[PDB]
Amino acid sequence: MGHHHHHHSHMPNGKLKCDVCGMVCIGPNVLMVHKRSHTGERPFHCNQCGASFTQKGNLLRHIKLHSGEKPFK
Ligand SMILES: [Zn+2]
Repeated sequence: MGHHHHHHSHMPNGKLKCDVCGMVCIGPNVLMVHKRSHTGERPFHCNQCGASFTQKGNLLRHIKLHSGEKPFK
């Protein structure tokens, strides 16, 4: 007549962290409004280019230099 006991208890516990961290900011169209500020009153657009200027003296010689005349520098 012998004796033998049984009680050695072990159980898991705890969990993992997976907290979300990746918030992104957004900006307005700064490119258009800064260009708009640089434009005088009339957008000096080259009708033969589709190019936008705000300087008249640039546009006035630019439309001239479009023809095969005038020295290139
Ligand atoms: Zn042009």
